[PDB]
Amino acid sequence: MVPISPIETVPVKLKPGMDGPKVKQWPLTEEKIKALVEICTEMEKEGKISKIGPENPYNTPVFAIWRKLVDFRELNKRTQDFWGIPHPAGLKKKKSVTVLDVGDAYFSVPLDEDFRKYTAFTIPSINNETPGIRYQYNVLPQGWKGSPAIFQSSMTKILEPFAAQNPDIVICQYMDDLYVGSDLEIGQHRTKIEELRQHLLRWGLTTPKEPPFLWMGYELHPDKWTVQPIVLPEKDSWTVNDIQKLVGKLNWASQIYPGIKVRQLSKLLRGTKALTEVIPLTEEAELELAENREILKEPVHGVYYDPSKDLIAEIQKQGQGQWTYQIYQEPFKNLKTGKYARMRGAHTNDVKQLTEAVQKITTESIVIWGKTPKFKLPIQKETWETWWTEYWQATWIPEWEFVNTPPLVKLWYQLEKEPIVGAETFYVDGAANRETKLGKAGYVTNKGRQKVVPLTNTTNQKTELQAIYLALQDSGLEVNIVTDSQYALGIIQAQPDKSESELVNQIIEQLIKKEKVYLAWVPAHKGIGGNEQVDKLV
Amino acid sequence: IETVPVKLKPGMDGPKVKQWPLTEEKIKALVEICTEMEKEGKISKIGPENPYNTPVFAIKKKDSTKWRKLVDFRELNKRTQDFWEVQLGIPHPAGLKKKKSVTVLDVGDAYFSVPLDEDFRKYTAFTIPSINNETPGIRYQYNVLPQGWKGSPAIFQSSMTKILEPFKKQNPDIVIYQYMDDLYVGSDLEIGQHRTKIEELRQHLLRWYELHPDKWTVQPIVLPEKDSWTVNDIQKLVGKLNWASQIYPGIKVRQLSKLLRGTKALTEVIPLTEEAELELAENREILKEPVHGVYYDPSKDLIAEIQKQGQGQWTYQIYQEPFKNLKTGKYARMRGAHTNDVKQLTEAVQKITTESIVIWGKTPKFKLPIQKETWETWWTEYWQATWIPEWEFVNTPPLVKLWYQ
Ligand SMILES: N#C/C=C/c1cc(Cl)cc(Oc2ccc(Cl)cc2OCCn2ccc(=O)[nH]c2=O)c1
Repeated sequence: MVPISPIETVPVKLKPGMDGPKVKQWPLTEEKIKALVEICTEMEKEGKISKIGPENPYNTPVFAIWRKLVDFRELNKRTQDFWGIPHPAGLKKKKSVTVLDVGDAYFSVPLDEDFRKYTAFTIPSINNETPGIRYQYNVLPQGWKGSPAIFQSSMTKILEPFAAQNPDIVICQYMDDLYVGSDLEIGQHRTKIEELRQHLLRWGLTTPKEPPFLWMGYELHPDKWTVQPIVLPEKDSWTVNDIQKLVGKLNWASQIYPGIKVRQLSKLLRGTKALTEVIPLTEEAELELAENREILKEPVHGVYYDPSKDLIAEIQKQGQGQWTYQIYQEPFKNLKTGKYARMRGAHTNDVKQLTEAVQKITTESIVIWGKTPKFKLPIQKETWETWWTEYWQATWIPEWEFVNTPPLVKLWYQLEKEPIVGAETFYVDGAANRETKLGKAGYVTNKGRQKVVPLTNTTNQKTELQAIYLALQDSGLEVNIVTDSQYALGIIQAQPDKSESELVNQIIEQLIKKEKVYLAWVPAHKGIGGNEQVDKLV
Repeated sequence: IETVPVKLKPGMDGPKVKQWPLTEEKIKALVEICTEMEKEGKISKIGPENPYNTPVFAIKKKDSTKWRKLVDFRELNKRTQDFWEVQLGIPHPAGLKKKKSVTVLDVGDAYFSVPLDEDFRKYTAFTIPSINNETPGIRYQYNVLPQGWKGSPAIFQSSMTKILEPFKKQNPDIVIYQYMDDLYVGSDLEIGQHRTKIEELRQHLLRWYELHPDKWTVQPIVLPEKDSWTVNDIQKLVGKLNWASQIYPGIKVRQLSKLLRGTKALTEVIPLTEEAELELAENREILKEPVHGVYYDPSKDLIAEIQKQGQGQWTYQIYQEPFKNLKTGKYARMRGAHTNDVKQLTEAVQKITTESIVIWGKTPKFKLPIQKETWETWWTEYWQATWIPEWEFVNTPPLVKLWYQ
């Protein structure tokens, strides 16, 4: 008998202030009992468990479904704390790839001997007329908190020397499986696979699927990858949870499939946490899911990664805070695709969203390929220059080039840095009464132009915006506007091209039509002339 | 050669912090470095029974193409017991900031001599990540004293005193301060004599960044001096004075605001009345005085605000309570940063943190004029410092921007 190489156990402790679990044993049928005895006998013969006695106060419950089901839930609570799936698009193209699933994974790894006593369980005897049979685990149990971690670390320790000795092959370790790629010849490859599993056999790990592999919701073929078929349920009556499932599946589909839109279906999920409900879809949402079905009509595939070629990311504006992207090496062959939705906010602009999307793609790419891709962006170099140079916040985009594929991200308006000569000066103000919600908004100018509009159901901030809006309406192509509102100045200096407030939107629409606009601020109630709080206080 | 027992603060478990994604080259550098440190016994591989993790990445220091290993110890540092010693909380050498020149040296290599308390080692655990999660990350822990941890200089304080004892009794006029892995040395000497003395000291360390705090002073609030004033000029002036009236007691804008009477075009010149000129003058006199009752509270957090002024110019204010300024400054420095905002900001944050270390002996909490996602993505690329400060993000544009330019 050639001795199998010893696997050093991992020291395990419970949480401080706790002693090993004590829980009773539920009544089981004679069938289940006999089955469990049958299993435990040969398990003891194999050395996976050992018989114990009254000296062990600790007990965990066990059922049978034959398959022995051990419940470690309380031990899981009592066990200490122990220390992302690989994306197919990141996997490098290899001439040969072999999958190996270790047989009896956890049972091939010895448990810490001092921790074994806490793994105890009791098989109830027939008619409860005798003390139930006592057992404990000598190896890593199924359902234990610390089994996957210990098993994985053990596997790594065992695998390490073989990898260094075989640099011409590459080994990936996920959970219970190994995936070995190589560019060698199929003969040499198979040979090194046999060598690998023999090397594993030295430590007593048993190894036996052929392409295409169905793995973690993916289909991995030799030259390409895609996802597994997506099932979108057709229902005339939907629910909340169903929209959760739907949005989940669509998000999953959007990695390979371009053009997936989850927004309209996502808007229905605000104010959720109710499992059941019936919600209608807007024509926007109906046509959204329909267009999604149209995209899912025919299969799309991604390719694998080649380190010798550049990594390229291209972004399109999809409209309504939606952005889509493709990551690829050579034209028309995508590594993968994706999407970005704008953050929740009152005001926004395209440039900011594009920036955010770029950050997202950058982080994801760094995860997957370990590098930042070169970007193709639907924005002119000059636009980006003007933007980042005049923007109050610090901002940056990694190396990128302009691709002309409308709609192009643009700057819709630009405020002047200095007062304009020859332009009419509009001193604006607005105010409201908190109790009656009655207010006024208007302006007076240097040419004598004046206006005051009364308003119902309004607030100070709304009238402050309204005043500026009025100044924009009644003025020429070049205008100087003076305001005391820090709120309005704060909104406009953020440079939104879109807002959820219609008043702000209209202001933007006015700014777009202007040649030159200079927006100046003054303190309120300082006796500054032309700024009339008295006209709007009446 | 003998480990000193160290624990955490009461009711605090060791740090568990997610390791952020790293680029391939940085992962390579970290692998090589950590292998070298493993062969030197400085670190050792650990098993799954260690739940704790602290982030790690790789940088490149000034004038060096060699990758350095940077651990981010902030969480461990705040979870590490507040370190008081037999030194009784050594008071900050306030003479350091008053020095003609201060040189910063990296003494971190010395920390690898002293072994770390065996019980505490598990809290120093970190992970070298793998690309695309293809393999489990490589886990280590520090056997010796790790660089970046706050307990390291404290533990090494006695030894360092024993090492620097001859130098301090030789030329007592040289002030020495120690923060983290960095050793700051003040001198009134000449840059040549300064550099030779620095080589002398570094070789003195061997057998066992040039700063000029004298050129860094405090700056006042100044108002324009014009022969002719437009309506816009006076509006801005009034706004700035109204803002400054929060800082200074006797600022009065009424006679200046009086000039703004009626509705005039912004670019129209308004002659100043005698009363308005007098008011402006009195305001200047008020602005020339220092600020009333401004003191440094060691028990309070330092707060740094930064504004982007454009054209590579940045302004900053270090304070404890609003409108009481402990320090103010403007970083215009241009090195290689011309087209990159985030790089400029990163360098600025580093400089401000350094000056904070020199003046108060501790780092402030930054409020950064940048979106969280952008900064969090790019900041580790431009970071050459061995320490890291705390920061937050201001997404509403400040009006005070042009009041600091
Ligand atoms: N189940 C399961 C497998 C799952 C699985 C999971 C992972 Cl993380 C990797 C894997 O295979 C690979 C293993 C090692 C390398 Cl260097 C590349 C691979 O390329 C993958 C690309 N590829 C994929 C299949 C094929 O035939 N040829 C090929 O080059 C397989």
